[PDB]
Amino acid sequence: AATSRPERVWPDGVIPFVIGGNFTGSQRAVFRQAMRHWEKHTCVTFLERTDEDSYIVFTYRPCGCCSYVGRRGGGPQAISIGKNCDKFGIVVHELGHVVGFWHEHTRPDRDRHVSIVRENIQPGQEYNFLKMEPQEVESLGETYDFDSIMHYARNTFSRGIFLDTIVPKYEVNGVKPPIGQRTRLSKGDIAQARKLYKCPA
Ligand SMILES: COc1ccc(S(=O)(=O)N(Cc2ccc3c(c2)OCO3)[C@H](Cc2cccs2)C(=O)NO)cc1
Ligand SMILES: [Zn+2]
Ligand SMILES: [Zn+2]
Repeated sequence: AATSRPERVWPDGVIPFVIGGNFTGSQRAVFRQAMRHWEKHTCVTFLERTDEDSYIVFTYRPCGCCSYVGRRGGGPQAISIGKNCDKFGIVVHELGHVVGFWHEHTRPDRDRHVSIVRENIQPGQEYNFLKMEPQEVESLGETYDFDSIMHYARNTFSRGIFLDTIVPKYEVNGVKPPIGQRTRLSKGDIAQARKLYKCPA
């Protein structure tokens, strides 16, 4: 679900950042690990902010919606970390939003790939599952990525742990593909990010 908006691509892949106070050294290490992970697989770079108008601010706040997707023009944007959403994989995901990705399951073509089980969604949270409008996403010729760091789990925003809100429609290597990994950038995330930022081969 890569943004179609050219203004939302960070020029030259350069993303200035500020780490807010109140973070422990341990937490700051995770932020650096997450940023270096992006840097090591793509041409995106993170720079300590000096006088740039647009930059990201690691902010210590309760977990939940919402992040700005891509570069916000004319002011900073928060990347929010809380007690229960501070691990490497979650920060990598949030940096996915920063660079310009919406949630994978909201791709305009997602109905070919997953079913949404509406009756299992937490009332009021259905907006989490609405497709991006077709003009808001340019997938850059890349197929739907079940392994994406940006993909929800099977039971995200569900009425219960054992009730699925998202069910892949078909088998890959004999089984329905697992979704919602928060280990690392997928092969798909990297290929697509490289296209989005026009990274040198
Ligand atoms: C429409 O935009 C948003 C943006 C952010 C959020 S969120 O609540 O902050 N959250 C949803 C989430 C929780 C658990 C998950 C999941 C997605 O996938 C695997 O398991 C995550 C961050 C969090 C992790 C744990 C608690 S909150 C997210 O998508 N951030 O971008 C919700 C909606
Ligand atoms: Zn997210
Ligand atoms: Zn993708």
